[PDB]
This record gives sequence, C-alpha cells and structure tokens, in this order.
Amino acid sequence: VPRGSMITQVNQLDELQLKDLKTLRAECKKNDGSIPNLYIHILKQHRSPTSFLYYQNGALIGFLSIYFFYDDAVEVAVLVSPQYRRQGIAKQLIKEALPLIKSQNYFNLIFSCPSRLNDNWLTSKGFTYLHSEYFMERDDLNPILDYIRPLSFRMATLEDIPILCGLDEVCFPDSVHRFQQILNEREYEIVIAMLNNHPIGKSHIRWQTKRATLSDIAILPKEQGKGFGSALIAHCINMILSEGKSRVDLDVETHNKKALNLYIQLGFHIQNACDYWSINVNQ
Ligand SMILES: CC(=O)SCCNC(=O)CCNC(=O)[C@H](O)C(C)(C)COP(=O)(O)OP(=O)(O)OC[C@H]1O[C@@H](n2cnc3c(N)ncnc32)[C@H](O)[C@@H]1OP(=O)(O)O
Ligand SMILES: CC(C)(COP(=O)(O)OP(=O)(O)OC[C@H]1O[C@@H](n2cnc3c(N)ncnc32)[C@H](O)[C@@H]1OP(=O)(O)O)[C@@H](O)C(=O)NCCC(=O)NCCS
Repeated sequence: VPRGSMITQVNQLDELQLKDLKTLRAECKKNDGSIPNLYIHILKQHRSPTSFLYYQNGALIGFLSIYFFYDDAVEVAVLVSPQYRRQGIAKQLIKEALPLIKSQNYFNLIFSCPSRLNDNWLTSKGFTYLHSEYFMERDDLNPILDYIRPLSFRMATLEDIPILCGLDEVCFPDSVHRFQQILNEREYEIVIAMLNNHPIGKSHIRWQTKRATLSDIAILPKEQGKGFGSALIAHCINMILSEGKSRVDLDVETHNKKALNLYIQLGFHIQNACDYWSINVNQ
C-alpha cells in the first residue's frame, strides 16, 4: 500500500534508526541463517548520504547502504523484511543509491549475500562470485588435545615486520603500515608459526573480555597439508582458553567451502556466512 511507503536517505543512522536496523537485522537472520555485513560501527558515524531506509508506516522494512572501502569498487548491503520480499523494495533502494555511486565515478558493486540463499539467480543476472567470509564460534571450555607439529610459536613484535609482510605477500597478494598499526593496538596480537626457523604462518588475535577472535590466518601454500594450520589454530584456541575466555571466534575468507572442515574438526560452528558477488554498474 503505497501511501505508507517512504524512503529516507541519510549520512548516518541516529540511535533510533540503529535500533530499527538491528530489529530488521534480527528478523532477516532468523529467516535467512546469515545476514549481509552492515558495519554498524560505520553507520553510527557521520559520513559525507549513503544509507537508504525503507519504511512502511514508519516501520523499517528495507535497508541499503554503500561502503567505499576499495579504490575501484563499492560494497553494498541490502536487507528486506521477509514479509515484504519480491515487491520491488530492493530494486527501489538500489536505484536510489546508483546516482551517488556514479557521481563518485565508481562502477563496480560488491554485494555481501547470505550463504546459499541467492546463488541460482545471482548467476542468472550476471553477478560474479568472488569469495566467502565465515564467522565461526567455538564455545567449548575444554582445550584442544594433541595436534602437535614440529612448530614453534612466537608473539610478533614491531621487529617481525619483514616476516609478516612476507607471509601476506604469498597469502593474500602498504602492509608495513598496516602491521605497525595492528601491533600498536593493545587489543591485538599476532602469533607467528615457525618450522625450525622459517616462518610458515600466522594468525591474528583480537582480545575482548569474554572472547577472542582469530583472523587473517595464513599458512604458506607450499607448507599446507602437513597439519600446520590445525596446530596453529589449536595453539591459539588453547592460549585464549588459558586466559579464562569462554568463547573463541574466528573470521576466515575462503573461495571454497571445503577449507572449512579444518575448523569444524576443531569444534567451531558457523554463526554467519556471506558470499561476495560483484557486478558492473550498467546492469
Ligand atoms: C541484488 C541484491 O540485492 S543482493 C542482496 C543480498 N542480500 C540478502 O540476501 C539479504 C536477505 N535477502 C533479502 O533481503 C531479499 O531477499 C533481497 C534483498 C535479496 C531482494 O529483496 P526484494 O525486495 O525481495 O527484491 P526485489 O523484489 O526488488 O527484486 C529485485 C530483482 O531481483 C529478483 N529477485 C529478488 N528475490 C529473488 C529471489 N528469491 N529469487 C529470484 N529472484 C529474486 C527479482 O525477480 C527482481 O528481478 P527483476 O528486476 O528482473 O524484476
Ligand atoms: C589454515 C588453512 C590455510 C589450511 O592450512 P593447513 O596447514 O593446510 O591445514 P592442515 O594441514 O592443518 O589441515 C588440512 C586437513 O588435514 C586435517 N588435519 C590436520 N591435522 C590433522 C590431524 N592430526 N589428524 C587428522 N587430520 C588432520 C585437517 O582437519 C584438514 O581437513 P580437510 O582434509 O578435510 O581439508 C585453511 O584451513 C584456511 O583457513 N584457508 C582460508 C584462509 C586462507 O586461504 N589463507 C591464505 C593461505 S595461502
């Protein structure tokens, strides 16, 4: 019923809009299993008008936002209340966002999509699958037994920049500045895995009060398949539990779901899974 429809276009979300968006997020999560990446901490800050809110009678039923991370693409999050899907809401929101993307002269759009939900018809429309991002959690208080490999583990320091940059150069090709900034945030640590005296991998740890989060996990391609990734992740799990945390979270990017079996074996369960699909503007 169009009388009650309205689209609000904003530079940031006030506290009520954030509450509304979190309610919408929750109802999509229950229907879909996973949700797009919304970067709530970015929406809360004033930016210089990339959030588009669809209300029906003042109830938030649709949301789209644009995120200028890349220098030659833009990330797009779109969510529509399950009650109101297939009525053109997502298409209305994308149309509102396009002028702003064109004006910035970006031409490539990258959408984060709940795992498995849309693959059939994203393919039809010409989207290209890029990779997936999985957020997992291990809520077991028991440490991981075994998984011992001939590795030593070191906490990285500002002196390990060559080692860290070398690892990233092979896995995931200004890394000096990024590792310096990470190593200067007291919530972060990086564990380096050594085989004899050659660095062969690393994992980042972000510490919070009740949990810690593993990310940016790398094992050199030529050293994979020897148990080293499992040994490093087990080392990290046990380090986190020995500080008294009750949860280990994990953020991993993969092009293939089978790479996830390692983490399932170590007791992780998926809490959120997104697939990233790109498309050029003129479509
Ligand atoms: C292009 C994107 O928006 S990727 C968004 C990924 N986000 C999510 O998946 C979050 C959970 N899912 C949702 O919120 C919704 O299902 C969305 C955002 C994917 C689509 O929202 P809707 O308002 O229902 O989409 P809308 O009704 O505007 O349809 C837009 C187009 O996509 C098509 N479409 C939408 N959903 C589907 C679907 N499940 N299956 C097949 N086609 C679909 C429509 O046929 C339409 O095509 P058309 O322009 O040729 O007529
Ligand atoms: C960490 C990662 C790279 C794998 O590293 P790895 O050293 O090859 O991992 P492992 O050798 O420990 O494990 C490989 C397999 O052997 C199993 N394994 C490890 N130790 C084992 C042990 N004692 N007993 C039985 N199985 C074991 C693992 O469960 C794993 O499962 P799979 O065969 O079903 O796939 C991968 O899991 C990943 O996360 N990829 C996405 C992130 C990424 O690609 N970063 C860039 C790397 S270049």
